[PDB]
This record gives sequence, C-alpha cells and structure tokens, in this order.
Amino acid sequence: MREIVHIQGGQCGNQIGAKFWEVISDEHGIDPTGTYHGDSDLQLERINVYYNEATGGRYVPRAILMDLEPGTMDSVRAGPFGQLFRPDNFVFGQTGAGNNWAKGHYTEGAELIDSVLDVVRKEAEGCDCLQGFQITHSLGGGTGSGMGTLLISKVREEYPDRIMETFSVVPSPKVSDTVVEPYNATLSVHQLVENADECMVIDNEALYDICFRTLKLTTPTYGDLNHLVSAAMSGVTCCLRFPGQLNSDLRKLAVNLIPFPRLHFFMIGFAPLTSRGSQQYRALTVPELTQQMFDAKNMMCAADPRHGRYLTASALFRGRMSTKEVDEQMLNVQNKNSSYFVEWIPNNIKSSICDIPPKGLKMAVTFVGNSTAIQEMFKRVAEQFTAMFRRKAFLHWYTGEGMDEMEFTEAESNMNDLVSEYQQYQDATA
Amino acid sequence: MREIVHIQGGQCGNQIGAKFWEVISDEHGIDPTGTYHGDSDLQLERINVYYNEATGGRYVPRAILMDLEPGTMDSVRAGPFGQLFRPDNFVFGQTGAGNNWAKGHYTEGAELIDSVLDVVRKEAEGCDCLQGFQITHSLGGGTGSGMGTLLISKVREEYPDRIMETFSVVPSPKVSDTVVEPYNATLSVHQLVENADECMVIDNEALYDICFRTLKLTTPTYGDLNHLVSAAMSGVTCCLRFPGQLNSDLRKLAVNLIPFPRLHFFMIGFAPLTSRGSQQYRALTVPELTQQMFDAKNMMCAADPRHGRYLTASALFRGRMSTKEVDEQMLNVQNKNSSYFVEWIPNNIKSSICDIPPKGLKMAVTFVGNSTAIQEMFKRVAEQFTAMFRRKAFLHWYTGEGMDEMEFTEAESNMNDLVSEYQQYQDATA
Amino acid sequence: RLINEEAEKQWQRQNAIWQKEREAKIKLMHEVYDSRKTDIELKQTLVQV
Amino acid sequence: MREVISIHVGQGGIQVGNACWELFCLEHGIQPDGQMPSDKTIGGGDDAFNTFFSETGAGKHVPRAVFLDLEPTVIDEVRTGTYRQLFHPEQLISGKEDAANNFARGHYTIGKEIVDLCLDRIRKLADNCTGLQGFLVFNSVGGGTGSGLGSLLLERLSVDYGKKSKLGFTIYPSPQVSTAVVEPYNSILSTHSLLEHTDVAVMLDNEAIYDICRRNLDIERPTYTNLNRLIAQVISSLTASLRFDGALNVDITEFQTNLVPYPRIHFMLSSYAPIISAEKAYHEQLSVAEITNSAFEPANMMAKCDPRHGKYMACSMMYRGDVVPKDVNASIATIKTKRTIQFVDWCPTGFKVGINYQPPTVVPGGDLAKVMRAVCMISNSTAIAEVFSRLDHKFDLMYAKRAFVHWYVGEGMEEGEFSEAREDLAALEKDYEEVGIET
Amino acid sequence: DMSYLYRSHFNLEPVQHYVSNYKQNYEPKAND
Amino acid sequence: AIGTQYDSRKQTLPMFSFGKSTRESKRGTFKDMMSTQEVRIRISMPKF
Ligand SMILES: Nc1nc2c(ncn2[C@@H]2O[C@H](COP(=O)(O)OP(=O)(O)OP(=O)(O)O)[C@@H](O)[C@H]2O)c(=O)[nH]1
Ligand SMILES: Nc1nc2c(ncn2[C@@H]2O[C@H](COP(=O)(O)OP(=O)(O)O)[C@@H](O)[C@H]2O)c(=O)[nH]1
Ligand SMILES: Nc1nc2c(ncn2[C@@H]2O[C@H](COP(=O)(O)OP(=O)(O)O)[C@@H](O)[C@H]2O)c(=O)[nH]1
Ligand SMILES: [Mg+2]
Repeated sequence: MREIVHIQGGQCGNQIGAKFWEVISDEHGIDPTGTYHGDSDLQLERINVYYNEATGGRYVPRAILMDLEPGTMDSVRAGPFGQLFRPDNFVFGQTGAGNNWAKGHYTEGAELIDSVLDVVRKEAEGCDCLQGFQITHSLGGGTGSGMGTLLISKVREEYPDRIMETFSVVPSPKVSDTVVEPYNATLSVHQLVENADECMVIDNEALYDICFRTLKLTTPTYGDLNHLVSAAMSGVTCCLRFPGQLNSDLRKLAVNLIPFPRLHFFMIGFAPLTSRGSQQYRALTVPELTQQMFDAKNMMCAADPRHGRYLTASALFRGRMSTKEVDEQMLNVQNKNSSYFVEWIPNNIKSSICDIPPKGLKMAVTFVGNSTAIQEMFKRVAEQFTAMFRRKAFLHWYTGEGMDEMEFTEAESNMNDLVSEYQQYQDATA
Repeated sequence: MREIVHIQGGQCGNQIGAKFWEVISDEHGIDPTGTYHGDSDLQLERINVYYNEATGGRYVPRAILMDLEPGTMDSVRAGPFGQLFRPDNFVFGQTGAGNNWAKGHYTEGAELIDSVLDVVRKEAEGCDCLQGFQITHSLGGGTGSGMGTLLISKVREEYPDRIMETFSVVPSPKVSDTVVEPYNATLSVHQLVENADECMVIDNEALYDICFRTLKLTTPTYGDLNHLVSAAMSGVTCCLRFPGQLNSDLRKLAVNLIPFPRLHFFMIGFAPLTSRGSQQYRALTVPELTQQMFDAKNMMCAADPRHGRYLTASALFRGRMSTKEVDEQMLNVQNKNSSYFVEWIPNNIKSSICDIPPKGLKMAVTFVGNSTAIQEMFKRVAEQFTAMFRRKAFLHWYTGEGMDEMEFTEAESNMNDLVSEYQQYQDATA
Repeated sequence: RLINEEAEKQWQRQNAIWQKEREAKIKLMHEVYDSRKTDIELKQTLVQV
Repeated sequence: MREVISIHVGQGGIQVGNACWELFCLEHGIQPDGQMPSDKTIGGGDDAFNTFFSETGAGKHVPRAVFLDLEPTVIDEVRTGTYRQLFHPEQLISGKEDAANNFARGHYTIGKEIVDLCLDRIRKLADNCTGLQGFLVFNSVGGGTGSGLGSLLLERLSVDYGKKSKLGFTIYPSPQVSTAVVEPYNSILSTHSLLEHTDVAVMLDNEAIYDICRRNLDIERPTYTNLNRLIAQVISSLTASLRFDGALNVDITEFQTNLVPYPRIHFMLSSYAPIISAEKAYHEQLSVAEITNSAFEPANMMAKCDPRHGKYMACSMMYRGDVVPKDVNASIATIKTKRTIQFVDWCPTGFKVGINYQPPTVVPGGDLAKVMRAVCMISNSTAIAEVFSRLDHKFDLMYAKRAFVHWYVGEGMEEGEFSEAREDLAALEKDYEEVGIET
Repeated sequence: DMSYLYRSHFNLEPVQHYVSNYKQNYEPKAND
Repeated sequence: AIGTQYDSRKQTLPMFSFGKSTRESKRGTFKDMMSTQEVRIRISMPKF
C-alpha cells in the first residue's frame, strides 16, 4: 500500500544509502541477517512500505545499487547490513567514468542503462500500487551524475503520475573536491529540473559546521557524517509508515511547498542534535525544540537563510506531543519575525505529527523549507562556470565524446534564467 | 514570573559573580550536583526567579560569562561551585584588549559581541516575562569595560521598557591599580550615564577600610571582599523572592531613588558586620541596626557621606522585625540630623520589610542611598584625567585604533556638565 | 525509567565504536615508536664496525 | 591557547637562553631527556608547558625556541651537552664564519644569506601556533654579529607578523666596565636601527649586576653564569603571570600598553628582589614593607643609573608567592608618601599591579635561596637619559678623527650612516629633556 | 595547599521558615 | 489561549526569534570534554 523503492548510484550515493538502510533497519528491528526480533507489532504493521516477503521469514530491502565501477559497490558487501541486498539487484559496469559527464551519460551510461532499467521495471510493478521513487546521488561526480541525471529522465517517461524525489549534495565553492566540479554540477542541474518534481540539497561544507560546533566531536569521520543525512531520510517519509494525528505522505508535502512548477529546491534540518558532554543540562521541550529547529546554524545547506525570505515551511514532528503547542508555537514564528516571511501568502507554515518517535529520544522534528536564499548556491556555481568557459578550458574532454559546444550554452542560459526568476517573487509585493 | 538574568564581564566581574552564585545557591539550598536538598517548602516556591528547569530536576543558574581572556574562565570552571553553569553560555575571546578601552570596545568587542548578544537574546526571550538585567563589571579594566559598556547600549536599544542595573567598582587614586584607570573610567562613565537605568558604585579602598577596622580579621583576601559584595547583592534583591510584609521589586526602588533622569548613582552598605568576638557581646536590636547602617564608615564608597546631604534613601530590613519601630526610628533619624536631609522633599526615606532572613542571621538590612557625597569620586577622576590629557600622555594608543581626539574632547565636557548639575542641587532651596 | 533504556543502549554501541578505533590506533602507535628503536641501534651498531 | 616564541641572537643570547630554559624546565617539571618521569604520571592535563611548549602527540616536548648565531662553538657545545635530546636538531641554525665584532659585517655581508633560513624556521614554527601572543628577543649590543642579526630580525618581523607585541631584552655596556674597544659604534648603530621597531626593552648593564651580586649574596668570585641565572629568574618573574593561576592577572600584551607614555620613549629599566643566599636568608623573617622599600632602593637597580637623578613616570611591578593585596597596598601607600622618591606631575599613578601565587622555584646548586615572597619591577624613569648621554660622548670622541672607520667603510656601509644615527640619538636626547620638564 | 586564600572566614549564626502570615489558623468555633 | 494572557495561573509560552550569527563568527577553545579525547601514550626514546 503506497510503497516506494530506492534507486541510488555513485560511491557518494552508495554510501548515503549504505548507512541509510542501517538507520532504517533498526527502526522496525530487522536483524543484520534478516531474522526478525521485533517487540512491538507496530514495527511490523506497515513493513510493506520498504520490504518484501520471502520464505524463511528473512526480509529483503528493495534496493537497486548502480555504479559504473566495481570498487565502491564491492565495499558495502563485506560490511554489516550489506548482506541484505539481493545479489540479482546489483548491476555494474567495468570501465569507470573519470568524473567526466560525457563518459557518464552518453557513451558508457547508455550502454549499461538497458539492463539496469530492466530491473527497475521489474520490482516496481510487483508492489500493489507504486507511490513514487526516491533517488540519492551526487551532483559533483562523473559516473554518478551522468546516469543519475539520465536514469531519472527515462524513469519519468513511463510513470508520469508517480511522485519523484532526489536527495543531492552539491559542491560548495570554499572546499572543492573535484577540479571539474563546476562542469558536472551546473550541467546536471539543467536535466534535473526538467523532470524531477522534487529535489533537495545538503552542503558538505555546511555539514562540518554541524560537527565541529554542535556535536563537539574532535574527529568527525565519513562514518559519522553519513549519520546526519540518514536521519533526515526518516524525517520526510516518517509518518507514512505509522499511525498518527495527521498523516502526511510524500505527495501531500508537495501540494504545500511548491508555488510554481519551476521551484523545487529545498533545504532540510534536524534537531535536537546535542553534544554528548552537554546533554544533561538542557531540558527537552517542543519550544526549545523549535528555536534550535529554526536556528540559523542547524541548516545543512550553505545558503545564509537570513539573507532572504521563506516561500513556505514544513514541519514533521515526532512523539506524543500536544497538538495545540505546535499550533500556538508555530504561529508566533510568523509574527515576531514578520520581516523574513513573505507577505502575499498568509500562515505560510504547515505541520504534521507522528506518534512513534525515532529510537532513543522523546521528541524530534524534521525541517523542510523552500527558501529564496538558495539562489546564492548557483550564482557562485554560475560565477565559477562562466569564469571557466571563456577560454575554453577543460573543453576537449567533454566535446570529444559527441557533445557539442552548443549544449553548454543552452545549459548556462537555463541556469541564468532560473537565478533571476527565483528572486522575482522576493521583491514582489501585493 | 519577573525573572532576571546575569551577565558578568572582566576578571573582577567573573569573580564577583562566582561568589554571588555560591551565595545564592547556599541560600536556596542547591548542591553542586544540582539536586534539591532543602528543608522548607518556601525554598522552591519562586526558585524560577534565578534558575531554569531541566530534565531530572537539576537546576542550572542562568548566568552568561564573557571575557576576552581565557585563564579566568578556565579557572572558574574548575573551582568550587563551578559545575552549575551551562557550558553553552560560555562565549569568549582569546586575544583581549590589554587594559585598552578602545581595543576592548571597537576592534575586538565589535567582532565578539555578536554571539554574546545572540545567546543573551535567547535566554531573555526564553524566560517567562523579563523583569530586567544585572551587569557587574570593573570600570578600571580596559578589555572588560569596553565590551561591558558596549553591551549596555546594545541591550538598551532593544529592551527600552525594561529596567537594568550596574554594579560597578571604581578605582580610587589612593588604591590605584591601573595607570590607564583615569582614561577608561572616564570614557566608561560617559556612556554609562546616557543609558544605564541604575548604577551602584562601590570602592575598593572603602572595602579595605571596613574589612580592617570593623571585621578585625588578621588578613583580608579577595574572597573576603567578594563575600561582602555578594551579601550586599543578596540584600539588593531579597524581597523579590520570598513572602513579605510589603513587596518592593526593582521598579519600586527605581521610582523611589531617582529624583531626576540623569542621576543614577547610589552607594550601599551591609550591616551588621561584627568581630568574631563581637558577635555575642553585641545585641541584635532594631536601634542598633539603624545606627550601624547610618554610620558613615560602613559605606563601601570611599567618599565621606556626611560632606553633603542625601536626596533619597531606602532600606530593605530583612527578616522578621518591628514596624512601629522602623517607622519611629526613621522619624527620629530624619529629625535629629535635620540639616543632612534635603529640605524640599519631605518623607525622604523609604521602608521595606521582608520575612525570610539570611541563613545565620535574624536581623540584617541592606542600605541603598543616593547622596551628594558621591561627587568626590567624580571630581577626583576629572582632575586626574585633566592632569594627564593636557600633556597628551598615553594618548596615541587610543588614537591608533580609530578613535579620534574629538570623542575624548566631547566626553570630558559631558562629564563636567554632569558634575556641575549634580552639585547645583546641593545649594537648591525652597 | 524506560526513557533511559533506549538512550543508554544506543550510547553503549557508539562508545564501543569510540573504543574500537582508539584501541586500533593505540596499537599502531606502539608500532610507530617501536621501529625507531629498531633502526637507531642498527645505525649505532654499524658505527663500531 | 596561549604561547610565546623566543628569538635569540648572539653568544650572550644563547648563554642566557640556556639558563632561562633550565629554570623554566625545572619549574614545569620536565626532565632534560624530554620524557615525562614515569613515576609522576601527570596524565591528562593542559597548560603548564603549552604556554612555552608544544605537544608532540606523545612522548617528548619540543621547547618552542629557535637559536641563531654566526659562531659555531656555542652551538656545537649546546648540541653536544646534556640538553642534546631536548631541542629540535635542525632548529639550531649555526653559521660558519664569525662576524668578528663588525656591526657593518653583521648587517650587509654575512647575514643576508642566513636570515632567510631564520625567517623560514620562524614562520614554520609560528603557523603551528594557534594563539600567538608575541615574541622575546635576547641580543647583545657590543657584538657585531649579534647586533646585525637582531637588527635584521626586528626589521623583518615588523613586516612579517604585523602589530603583534614584541619585547626586547637588549644588553648595553657598563659606564666604566668594558669588554671590547669598539663597543660604542655598534651600540649607537643598534640603538638607531632598533629605535623604531622594538616596543619594549629593559637595560641589563653588566656592572650593576656585578654590584648587586657582590653586595647581597656575599660571594666574592662571580662568573657570567651567575649573572645569567639572575637574568633568567628575571624573565621568569616577568612572565609567570601567563601560565599560573592567580587572583589578579596581567599578560605580555598588557605591558606595551601600560609603560610607554609616548610612541617614541619606549625604553625602561627593571630590578629584582629579594636576592638572598641560603647561607643567611632565613635570619630575616621568611617586613613586606621592607621588601617593597628595597625594591625601589637605588643600589639594586639592575641598570647603572641613579633613580634620584631622574623623575618617575611609570612603575609596573609583579608580585608572586603568598603576596596579598593587604600588604600590597600597605606598602604602596608608604612608598607613594615617601618624598625622596618623587613622581612626575602628569603621572598621578604609575603603578600597574598583578598578583600571582606560585612561588619562585629554587634551583639546586645555585645562589638563589628558598623564599616565600618575591617582587619584580619594570620601571620607565626619567633617569634613563643618563645611559644615552654617556654613550654620545663616547662616540664623538672616537669619531673626531675617523678612528677604525676603515673596516666599517670597507664592508659596504655608506659613509654617512653614522651621522644619521647620531642625529636620531640627538632627537631622542631632546625628547627626554622635553617630556621631563614640568608644565 | 591554597585553601588559606580561597574561601571566606565570615561566621554568621532552625525553625525560622514560617511566614508572618501564619498568625491566622484554627481558632475553633466558640412585656407588660 | 493562542496569544498573550494576563494571569499568573496561565503562563505564556515563549516566541523565539532568529539570531544574526554568521557561519564563521570565531569562538572556540574549551576542549576539556570531547568525543575522541585524542590518543596519547608514553614510549621511551632510545639513547641515540
Ligand atoms: N650578561 C652577560 N653578558 C655577556 C656574556 N658574555 C658576553 N657578554 C657581553 O657581550 C658583549 C660582547 O658580545 P657577545 O655577546 O659576547 O658576543 P656575540 O653576541 O656572539 O656577538 P659577537 O661577539 O660579534 O660574536 C660583551 O661586551 C659582554 O658585555 C655573558 O656571559 N653574560
Ligand atoms: N558526505 C559524503 N559525501 C561524499 C561521500 N562520498 C563521496 N562524497 C561526495 O561526492 C563527491 C564525489 O562524487 P563521485 O564519487 O566522484 O561521484 P561519481 O561520479 O558517481 O563517482 C565528493 O565531492 C564528495 O564530497 C560520503 O561518504 N559522504
Ligand atoms: N575588589 C575587587 N576588585 C577586583 C577583583 N578582581 C579585579 N578587580 C578590579 O579589576 C581591576 C583590574 O581589571 P582587569 O583585570 O584589568 O579587567 P579586564 O582587563 O577587563 O580583565 C582592578 O582595578 C581591581 O579593582 C576582586 O576580586 N576584588
Ligand atoms: Mg660573539
């Protein structure tokens, strides 16, 4: 009943999922080998949302791991919770992309996508009624972005009525990981906005701001960093699997977050995230939950949220908490700080509740808002791209595999127009 | 209900606050671990005034500690009664202003005050309904005084309707401790006058004189001074947190101890203070309380109070005592010294009574009064400032960081006008 | 009481995570200085020869 | 997160840094070998050595110092001594050929090819430092190599590390006791070069130290080592405020803003007390008033000048031990009331006071005796003009008929470099006259 | 030890926690 | 009950407001308690 499937590609994409299943795996108490040891039934009522059934009682996570090189996907196999993945669901090439979108979306990606697409059409139809697709990938990668931006394009071709989703990580200009980051970043965004209904961005550089200051752990590690993103995973899809006061599936959030079809970029957040050493003094209270919930330093994105205004905000709480206090506390956020909330649309925050909380705590909140501040993400991206195109630097690698110089120009114009159109409503007044 | 917050600055402020918080914790019965161990019910009725509620019931003082140098803070966090403070509120710098008012108010403080203002706003809003502030700071230190004064205006620009205090310790020439004390004290007072709602200056020289002549202890110590200061502070706000005959919050004394807008300096003293051998040959009697309280030598301001007349004087007789007796004694004292009470304001003393006494005393009274005698410190400060400025001594330091001599020229005129207007009323007659 | 049950359990595994790495590095650090003693002497031993 | 770096040049600099380092090491508790004593097992801790040492992660502790000289013997002796396992092997950059008392040689001939290494090392050591407060420099005036290298280091530091506070512990020649026949020239040149870059410097003329050593310790055959010990204790007393707990603190940054009345006059002289040998220390009571009085007494002023011959305008003193503000102010009131020591008109108070607890560690095998209270003072007094007055005369007499000018001219220095230095000194000579005159 | 400078040496010295309000209680009811 | 009321019996919940702290507004130190507690050991050095 309204279940979803996971489609992920790329080492960055693989790792996000690899840790993704671990956190979810504990939510309903599925053991590493697939042996059930749950205590409360509610953990087993809506398991169809993510798992199928097979003889022997061992559960399968319906995933499709895709990459063009063997190193990354061969890694999650030997570690914990990697044994769950069905061997037949792995499709992988043998060549490698070299961070070159041209090699990752036209020559090599197309040849292999035939088989991978086949399995995609295989599992999805099996469920009673597909709800949608959630895909995690990386905009700054070569092999990932190509297929990641491509598989989505064809998937949207066969299932026009399905709800689409994509969680992304974008390269900040400060600490750059790929010398070709501007290309594979801006080039991808053109295709993503064409078919994907929804899209999210998490800034790695902003993540480290989460660790070095909030968690107060001296040696953050990729093992540690993935955990935060994993939590946000359950932030959105949470209430879809448990009873609650006001259920809010994926599609309902779309009906209340996108003013026009061409603004589908949101920034997320999680709270409470408190360091180990200070945990005793604070007092868990929903109001204290919200202030840190709207805190400027809790958003995982690099865009400063005080430099613009919010077009719409989302809330997805956790636990047995008073219905009113959410309502009373939610309104005050739109009055004491009116300067930052747009004026032509009233009461511009929605809320929802799930009565079963994430493991270990008593209250939790997931943050989702379409903020005009996200413009600064691409202008910086565009600025580097324009600076790197005038002299035709790094032009031969991409143009040598069939892509012409005309294609880049179309990509830039579309990016530039979105920049302006995004801020048209910022200055708009009623 | 009508809670207050604490924000201390400089090494002197940090030590003074450390002693004050220990005194408060002892008076309300809170152990270092933060677990209630009181005896009567009343000790917890209004504990909200100064503390905050957290899971498990361990109460945390709502103090904010600021400094540009770390050693004092890292020391105060390890000493006795140092584990009650929230580690979150510790916000501080590293370089310091080096006893330079300009350095502490313009170059470094401008950068550092952002976080401190954010945290102070967080706590003040979190309280139920802010009643006011309390800032204790040392005028004689540059790095302290700079930020201490800057934050005064910063807060006063956002909380116009709130009431705020200023516990200040001013350096006398005889008890000189810093060569730039003239400059920093004059510059500080220039800003303090214009915005501070209330100021209570205490003199280290007078403190030493009292400690030696009255207590008769073989050797005073910084703890010895701090304990007296903390006892005075506790008297200053005793009646706001216990049942009493006649409640008198901060606003009542604010109205009853300010003749005109620009005079907001008083002097205080705590009694009784008796020699360990004199604690039993003495009689804790109502007349003795008033006699010792109006005795000149008990004032912590080095200026002799008798050199002029009082404008307004109010007392908080703490513990259970007489009322007929307070009224009659006030009348007798106001008559017998007719010339020493200004003539144009009849009924020129205020009486306040509260029931709960201190742990160890049955009768104790805190004296707050605004008298003309304070002009001595201001006149001496002005003379010292002139003797140096007229020769351009130590001038280039404050000018090399953006402050021009025009500001110095402006401040002295304002101080001189304040002195003149304060002295004028001495000769006023009806 | 149970509110403490889940929190204590989760922190337990994570700490075992903090212990597993630290115990891993500490042994290697034993290796790091271990060799240097083994190499200085060889230089020391060759000096006489 | 507080640290400082010591830059040293000149044989006197190295031999004073030695003693100061034994003092500081014995004070924190690190054996010479660099390994923490297995019995003590300090365990988890911070500060202490950080303010003067940088954690290596495990095991040894590198003293945050750099030694630079153009002469090989002292460097070789230090490397081969009993402190070999302490310092970094390659941070002791040592040259080959001696400068040979030629200041001009120390500034343009054999200094430019090694100042580059000096600056590279200083930068590397600084970048790791995250809480840099300032610098300490020990360099001699009467040595050509020392003067030239110190001048180059100060000039480069003024352009590399910004307004970061710097302190300079120079050493000038005594009014009558001399070691060389060409001291005045390098003295004048160094004064000129260093005037406009060093914020603070304290006199350490040798003859006065000889006088104090003879008078108090009652030891008749001193050597340079004892003077180095006294100097190292002076540095320890000055800097103890930054790493031990105390009721009232003052930092290195809080000196250059509290003892320099004008941007130009930034020379002050200091003194130490008490200095009593163990043979007789305890007979007096171990009178804080008498100790403070001795602090100001004319004889023990470490620089040969008469305080009675000039006014006072700035007196900064630190206390350590079981000092208490009660005694502090009781003594300060009497000193101020005194008439024989008077204060300038426009200096109503020239006292900056800091209180510290840790007593001065007494080293075995030396002359310093165990005590409970100490007083160390840094004073900038109008009497400072005397030293420069005497140096000027010592210079013009020689220059009257171009004595020894041949070698200095032949080392690349232009003819007129000396006249400009003389003019700068005269302008300085005029200033002390101007500032010291009452309104 | 540094205790001789740390804490204060002030001495100021049970069933004294009754409000002045607690003077009102009980008092049982008493032609031609 | 969805705003401000004036009676001690019924409290008024706080209404939080955004701050103005930049992503890199300095501040640090106070590393006494930390997640990792960086490793330190004692190994004797040779005599060279
Ligand atoms: N206090 C003290 N001063 C010394 C000592 N040794 C030399 N001096 C002084 O240093 C002056 C000469 O310069 P040195 O420091 O000896 O030599 P240098 O610094 O290496 O410079 P060069 O002589 O050119 O190599 C003499 O006039 C002495 O006054 C010492 O051990 N203690
Ligand atoms: N947060 C996080 N980011 C990752 C991780 N692995 C990779 N990335 C990001 O992914 C980017 C590289 O993408 P890449 O692996 O080349 O994509 P590909 O084309 O599929 O190979 C880098 O900029 C990283 O910031 C991870 O484990 N955690
Ligand atoms: N009475 C008293 N005064 C203190 C104490 N601590 C500091 N002070 C005052 O603080 C002044 C020095 O200020 P300073 O430490 O330089 O302030 P900062 O520069 O902001 O750290 C002195 O004049 C003292 O009068 C204390 O414990 N008791
Ligand atoms: Mg030499």
